[PDB]
Amino acid sequence: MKGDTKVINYLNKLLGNELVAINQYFLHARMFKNWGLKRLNDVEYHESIDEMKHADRYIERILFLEGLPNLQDLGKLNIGEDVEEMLRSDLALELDGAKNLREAIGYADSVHDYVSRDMMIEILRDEEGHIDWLETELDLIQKMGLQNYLQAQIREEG
Amino acid sequence: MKGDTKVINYLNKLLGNELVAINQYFLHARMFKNWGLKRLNDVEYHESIDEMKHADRYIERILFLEGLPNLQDLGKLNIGEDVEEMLRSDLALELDGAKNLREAIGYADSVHDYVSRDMMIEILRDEEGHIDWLETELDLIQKMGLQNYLQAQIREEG
Amino acid sequence: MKGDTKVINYLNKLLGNELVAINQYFLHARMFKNWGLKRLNDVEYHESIDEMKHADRYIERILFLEGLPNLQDLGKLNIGEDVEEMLRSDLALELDGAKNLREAIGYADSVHDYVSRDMMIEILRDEEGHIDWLETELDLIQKMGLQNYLQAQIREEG
Amino acid sequence: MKGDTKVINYLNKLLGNELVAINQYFLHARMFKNWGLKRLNDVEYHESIDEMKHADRYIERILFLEGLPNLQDLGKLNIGEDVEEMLRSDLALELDGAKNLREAIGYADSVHDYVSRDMMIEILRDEEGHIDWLETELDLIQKMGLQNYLQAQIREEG
Amino acid sequence: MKGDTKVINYLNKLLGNELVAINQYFLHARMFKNWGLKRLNDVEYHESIDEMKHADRYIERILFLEGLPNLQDLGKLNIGEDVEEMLRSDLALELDGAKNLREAIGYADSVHDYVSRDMMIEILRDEEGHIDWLETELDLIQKMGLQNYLQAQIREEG
Amino acid sequence: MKGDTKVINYLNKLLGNELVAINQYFLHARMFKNWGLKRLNDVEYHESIDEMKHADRYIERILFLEGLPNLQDLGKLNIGEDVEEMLRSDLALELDGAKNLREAIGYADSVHDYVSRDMMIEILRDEEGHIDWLETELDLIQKMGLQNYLQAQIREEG
Amino acid sequence: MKGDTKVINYLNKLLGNELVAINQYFLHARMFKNWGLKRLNDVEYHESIDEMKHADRYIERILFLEGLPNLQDLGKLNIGEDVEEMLRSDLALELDGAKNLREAIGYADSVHDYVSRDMMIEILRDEEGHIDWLETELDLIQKMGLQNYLQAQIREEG
Ligand code: HEM
Ligand code: HEM
Ligand code: HEM
Ligand SMILES: [Fe+2]
Ligand SMILES: [Fe+2]
Ligand SMILES: [Fe+2]
Ligand SMILES: [Fe+2]
Ligand SMILES: [Fe+2]
Ligand SMILES: [Fe+2]
Ligand SMILES: [Fe+2]
Ligand SMILES: [Zn+2]
Ligand SMILES: [Zn+2]
Ligand SMILES: [Zn+2]
Ligand SMILES: [Zn+2]
Ligand SMILES: [Zn+2]
Ligand SMILES: [Zn+2]
Ligand SMILES: [Zn+2]
Ligand SMILES: [Zn+2]
Ligand SMILES: [Zn+2]
Ligand SMILES: [Zn+2]
Ligand SMILES: [Zn+2]
Ligand SMILES: [Zn+2]
Ligand SMILES: [Zn+2]
Ligand SMILES: [Zn+2]
Repeated sequence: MKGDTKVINYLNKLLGNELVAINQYFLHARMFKNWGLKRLNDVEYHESIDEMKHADRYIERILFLEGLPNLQDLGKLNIGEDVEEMLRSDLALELDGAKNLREAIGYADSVHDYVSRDMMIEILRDEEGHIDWLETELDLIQKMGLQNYLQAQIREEG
Repeated sequence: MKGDTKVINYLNKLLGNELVAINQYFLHARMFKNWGLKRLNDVEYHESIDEMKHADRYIERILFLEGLPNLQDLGKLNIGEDVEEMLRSDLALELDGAKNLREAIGYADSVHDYVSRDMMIEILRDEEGHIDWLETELDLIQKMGLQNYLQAQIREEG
Repeated sequence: MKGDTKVINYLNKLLGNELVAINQYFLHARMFKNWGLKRLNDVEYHESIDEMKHADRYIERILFLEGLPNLQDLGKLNIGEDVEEMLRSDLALELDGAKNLREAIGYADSVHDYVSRDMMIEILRDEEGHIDWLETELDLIQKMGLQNYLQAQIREEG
Repeated sequence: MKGDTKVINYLNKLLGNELVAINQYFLHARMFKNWGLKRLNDVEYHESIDEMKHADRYIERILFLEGLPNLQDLGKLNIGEDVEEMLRSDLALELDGAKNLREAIGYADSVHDYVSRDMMIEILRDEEGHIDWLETELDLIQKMGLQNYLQAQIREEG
Repeated sequence: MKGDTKVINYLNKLLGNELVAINQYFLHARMFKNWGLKRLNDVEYHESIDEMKHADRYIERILFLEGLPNLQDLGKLNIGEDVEEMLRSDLALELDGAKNLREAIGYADSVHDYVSRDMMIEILRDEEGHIDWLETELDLIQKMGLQNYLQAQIREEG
Repeated sequence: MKGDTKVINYLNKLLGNELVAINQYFLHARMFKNWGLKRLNDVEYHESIDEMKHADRYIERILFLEGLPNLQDLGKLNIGEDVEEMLRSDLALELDGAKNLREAIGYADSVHDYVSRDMMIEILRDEEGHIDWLETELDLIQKMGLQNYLQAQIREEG
Repeated sequence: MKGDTKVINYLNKLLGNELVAINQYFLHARMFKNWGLKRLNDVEYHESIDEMKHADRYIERILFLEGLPNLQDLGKLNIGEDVEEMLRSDLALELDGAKNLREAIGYADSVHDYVSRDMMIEILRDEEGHIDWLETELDLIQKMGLQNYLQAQIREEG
């Protein structure tokens, strides 16, 4: 079913955000794993799978709407070298992606693509969950201090 | 444990090959799925997961060896517009990647990184399985003709 | 709870679309069944049940909003005499119904009937699934040819 | 128990036939497997195991009768390069072996080796089953055409 | 995937070794079985199945590499007439085959056929297990004497 | 089967490394256990069992190759008096042993003892896992501080 | 709890006996295993594990009593080249160790270390079980002769 061209472009831009997050979350996860921070590996890996699910939804939607998913262009990763820096980088990325989502959702409505909109609202709800987790962890670092925060990451949560 | 620098560079190059294959296999899978070619979606999606597992092994190995995994640079995807063209593109990509693997495996041996070598031989064995599947499908297209080949893809295999 | 009058009129128009689709899908299903095209019977019958579920939702919603569901007026069926013609007819009907849905969803929003809107977005998501299935089948007919396509319909899919 | 010398010679000749069939069926099976013709691999591999069971019976019988099983001499394989050619080659081989079996069974009777005869009649019954399968497949190739025949081989039968 | 020609020749030579061992182990097994030496039948039959598995791996590998498996040429069997002689003959054969394996493994490495090499190292590991079993049995014959050794073979081991 | 003499000498040297590690890991484990550091006892004890498994493989391999395993000579233990010192000592020992392994693996290849090589590559893979664990723990001590690190050891991990 | 210094020295001497027995029993076990003497491997390996358990008890006791377990010094192994010689060597070693145990048990009593004594009496009871097994086997060799004795070792006991 031929979709609106600018909806497809938005879907590809949002797909691009997901592709960056997939990689950045996955590297961050395995860095934490390497450092023995088991709990942070489990969550960040899970965040990565979440983004893969989001990318898959975009790809299938773009294809249904008869567009060409773009998996060739990869935006900038900002990896970071310590726990706080990497968590903040994930947060900045989530925030920019949520901004793009809000723009796309408004636009899909105005051209009556209510199912692309509905999909995107579900994804944004997931993103705000990701934002909440990052914000909470970053605040915990400050509240209990880094040494205590790191000790709390060495065992996986049941 | 500080690894050999050129082994790490090879691991990053091989990781780069996997990142291209992950995306190309995943798009191809969902294109087939869109077209109703259920069987080709299932296999290509599975090939994609295989490459993700390979990428994960590289990332963890690079990190152990104290290098920086590179997930920022993404080589060229060659998507293709019809079944044969997309299968051939996956094959060309596999063949180039197997070539790089052979070079890396020889080099790891000469610097005594026998566990990076061992990991890479396991991965190459998987790649040759991927090559075999692609070659077989492409030959089946020619042998039974495209119409019959397409009809054989519409139901998933048990 | 007294609903908006024009929302009720939209709900009745959309109900009318569903009543046409229920009958056209059901006849098409049993035509396919008669012809031994088991797989097409199963899917079209299922599409028919889907439309019945949609009609039921409209009826219950209209009644809640204190309107009179209209099951008396039945729009034009376009049955068709061969597989392709009947599938295209179902597609044209789905496309017109999706158009009406988009109009109604926009209008419900402007009068703040957010639950009629929410119901209608769910239904449209189902309709786009129906559209996708029809488009895919029609493309498969062209790609594998009619004889092969027909052979692929004689056994039901597990 | 000292057997008749010419019965032992017949048993060794029949053993020789089985050794050829074991190898030819096994190669043919893996050629089909390589080509993605899963169904033909399964049946030909099974035919190969059948011949191994036949060879085992001959070996044990020759030994009981106090002869020397001959596994050293291997007659001519005729492999063939395409499906029809390889199936016909298996058929020609089965037909020659059935001929030898008929001769041996007649002879065993005339020297009162009724248990060698009984074993050989069971084996011939199996061989005629193998002949029937080959003849049927070859006729199916002609009836549905090679392209359709090949498409029908790509999935294993439950 | 077109393999190296000399690797294919090595694979065919190694296949040839396996074909000899399959037959020699299988005859030896049924000779032992005839003699009531149940335990030696079970192990030698098992060794025979092992060699069949090895031959199958070679055949599939040669075919993947686009060569022609050679099951036509059968090297010399050395059957032997008593337990010690037959066990020694199996040992001499294993030793020659291990020698050929070592040569082939070195060569596959030098042309970067690391998966043929990997397969062959697995097979050699199995062969050294076969060598160990033969050497052990032969030493047991000398240590406990032949009469005691034979008595120990008449019941199968749980 | 008579092995290469220098391979046997390497196997005995590597066995010697394992015998040192068995004892040093086992004492370290029970020191941690005494101190109430349950988690460190469990892992170090497990590392000790791993080394015992490695020693067993060497012993069995040396014996197969017809050499004399040397369990008489025991190299220097470096026990250490506090957690960090003992973990570093285990690390230094692992690193020297990995060095010896790399040398032996290269040599086994050059004399075509591919199964001793294969065994040793498996063992080295295990050793690099041991190295990774030690490095990670030592870095955790510095990152969270010793007091927090010690508190994290008092309960065993599920 | 600060133990008596001479008790700790006795515990270390007894530990030293156990470390010799662990190694000698383990090598003897794998020599028997190599020779196909399955039953002797199972028992000697088990005796080895028993000594490991004894060593562990000493180590934990020494540490509790605030001494330094000595795993660095390893007394003389006497391996032996044939079954009888190796069994006698294990026996001589057990006998010397039982002698040391008797001395230590008497001394622990005189300084009121009744729990070290109690532990040591349990260990001595185990040692006398080991002595009994060795004496019995050695007498069986003489009674049934070596050839019969060896034949009786080739299958493991249920
Ligand atoms: C590029 C770096 C990536 C890495 C390292 C990676 C890694 C992984 C791993 C380890 C898994 C678990 C395998 C399993 O399902 O059992 C997984 C699952 C999955 N991946 Fe990826 N992936 C990557 C990118 C992608 C991309 C680009 C997509 C496309 C949208 C994708 C889609 C999926 C999906 C749909 C699953 C299955 C989710 C589930 O059911 O658990 N991944 N990935
Ligand atoms: C030529 C003399 C041979 C004899 C007498 C023989 C005999 C047997 C027998 C009795 C079996 C057990 C049947 C079963 O699987 O239940 C067997 C299994 C098998 N044979 Fe043969 N065989 C011979 C040669 C070969 C050859 C040349 C190949 C080709 C590589 C081969 C491949 C196999 C395989 C793959 C199995 C199944 C293994 C398993 O899963 O148990 N055999 N053979
Ligand atoms: C010298 C100091 C040693 C100590 C204190 C020690 C201690 C232990 C203990 C407590 C166990 C657990 C018992 C069980 O299996 O339930 C064990 C297991 C074992 N040990 Fe030792 N051991 C030592 C040396 C050795 C040596 C030199 C070897 C020879 C290679 C060895 C081989 C084994 C094996 C094969 C196991 C069984 C592993 C399993 O399946 O859990 N050990 N050891
Ligand atoms: Fe989630
Ligand atoms: Fe796979
Ligand atoms: Fe449905
Ligand atoms: Fe059969
Ligand atoms: Fe085996
Ligand atoms: Fe481990
Ligand atoms: Fe015991
Ligand atoms: Zn996302
Ligand atoms: Zn997110
Ligand atoms: Zn890969
Ligand atoms: Zn691949
Ligand atoms: Zn509907
Ligand atoms: Zn519909
Ligand atoms: Zn037969
Ligand atoms: Zn047959
Ligand atoms: Zn073999
Ligand atoms: Zn073998
Ligand atoms: Zn080790
Ligand atoms: Zn280690
Ligand atoms: Zn003891
Ligand atoms: Zn003892």
